[PDB]
Amino acid sequence: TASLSYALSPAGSRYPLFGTIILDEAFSRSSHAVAGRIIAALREFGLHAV
Amino acid sequence: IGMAREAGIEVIDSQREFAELSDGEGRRWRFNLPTTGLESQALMDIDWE
Repeated sequence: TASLSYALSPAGSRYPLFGTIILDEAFSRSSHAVAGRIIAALREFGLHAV
Repeated sequence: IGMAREAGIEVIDSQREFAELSDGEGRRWRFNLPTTGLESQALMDIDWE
C-alpha cells in the first residue's frame, strides 16, 4: 500500500492522484484489531479504498 | 480470555467449573470454563483497535 500510494502520487504531491484502490479478501486472514491496523495504515496513506 | 492475556491478566486452567447460558435465538446450553478473573485496570491500560 505504501509503495502504491507513493507511486500514484504525482510529482509535487505526496498523495496518490488515483485515490481509489480495490482489496479482495480484504481481511480474510486477520482479526478485527489487526484488520483495523490495515485500515488505519491504508486510509492514512491517502487511499480511497473498496 | 484474549483480553486477559493481552493486557496481562493471566489465566489458569485445570478445573471443571460450569455455567448455563443461551445463544442468540433462545436455545440454551451448558458450558465448562477455565479459572481466571478479569480486571478493569489492566484492560483500560492496554489499547484496542
